[PDB]
Amino acid sequence: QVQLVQSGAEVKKPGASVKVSCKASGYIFTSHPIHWVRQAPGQRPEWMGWINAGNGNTKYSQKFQDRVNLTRDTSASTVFMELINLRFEDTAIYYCIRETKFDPWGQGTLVTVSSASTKGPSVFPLAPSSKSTSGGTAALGCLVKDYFPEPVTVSWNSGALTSGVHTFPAVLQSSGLYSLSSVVTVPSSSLGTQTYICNVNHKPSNTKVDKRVEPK
Amino acid sequence: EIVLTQSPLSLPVTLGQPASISCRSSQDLVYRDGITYLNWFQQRPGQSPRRLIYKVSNRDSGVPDRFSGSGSGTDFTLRISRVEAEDIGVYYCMQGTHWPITFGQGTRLEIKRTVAAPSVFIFPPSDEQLKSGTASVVCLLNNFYPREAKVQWKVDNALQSGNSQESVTEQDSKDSTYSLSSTLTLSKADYEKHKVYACEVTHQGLSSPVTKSFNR
Repeated sequence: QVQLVQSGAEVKKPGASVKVSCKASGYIFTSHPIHWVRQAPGQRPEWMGWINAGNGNTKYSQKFQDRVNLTRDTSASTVFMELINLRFEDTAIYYCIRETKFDPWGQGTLVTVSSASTKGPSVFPLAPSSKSTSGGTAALGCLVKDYFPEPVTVSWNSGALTSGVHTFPAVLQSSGLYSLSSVVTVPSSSLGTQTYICNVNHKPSNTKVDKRVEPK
Repeated sequence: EIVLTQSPLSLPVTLGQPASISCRSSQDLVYRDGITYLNWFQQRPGQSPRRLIYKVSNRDSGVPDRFSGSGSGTDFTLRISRVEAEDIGVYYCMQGTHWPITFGQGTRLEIKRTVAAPSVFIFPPSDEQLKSGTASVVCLLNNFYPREAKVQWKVDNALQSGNSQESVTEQDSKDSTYSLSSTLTLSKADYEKHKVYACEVTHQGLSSPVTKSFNR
């Protein structure tokens, strides 16, 4: 019920601006103020600002004054975070939090400040065979190659398949592009009966792919 | 401005054994009835943080008895009676005495369990990728402990070095294991000048190395 849903990841060029959404549901929006906290890679989470969802009154951090704009859409029960003059240190995961009992935190929005071109991923099957089978268990997956920037959300059989699933953290390549693999342990008996699909979503690039991984 | 500092920054703790995390401030305690506004958060893998302790020692709703909070003025503690496998994550102390709201760096709590040897599986390149001119060979290591493992790639008896990318998942909450992916990346040209492709795996759980190979 009580949840805060954030917008998707954005790649932005230096100097530019980012606007992040945060929709409230399972309570009255105006009733509770929102808080914004970012976490830059390997840094402390940093508090950016506060907003009263009721009357729109704000309070910023000295670091974020005159760079951050906290607005609203009360009919939409959405609160906004606008950050201008994007510097390289602003590449962080941004969180919106309801004030009372500091719960719930939103899922976060990864913002990547880079000059590089956005690249959608190419999805390849990690197909099962005898060489990837141990005692009536076959391994299979997807290889989500060369994408920019992070993140890439991966799922199986439209999130109905969870057991055995290992989605690996991404790795930056020589080409400054990312790779990822998602694997799943299934019984060898299901290959040829159950379809295994892996649903890859890369929102900065607006790429969504469903890849049938079959034995060969 | 109020700088919070968490003493063990990484903490490997055995199942059933006790754990502690420290937080050093610059005197938390508002004028109002001597309430110290120190809170503890838990960020579990693939999840946004969740507040455990509030007001130094007060457990949030649904928090187990094993979690304890202590402290006065500048030195605070988070103590875990006996660690459970679901306790894997990063822990942040946060103060809300004076604005700006400030946080600790984080403390990654690892778990120590018994040795489990990994299941090895090897994936030959997909023909779809081979049509795009490149060949990736993936070697999967599944549900092992400890995290420490060694994957050697041997192309036609030549030991590869540098042209591989390993990636380890976060520790499992359910069984405290790890899964690792190793990707050896060749070009369709280099990939077709050879025949034998093998990944040799070495780990504490193994009495001898596990080699898993294939021919084209």
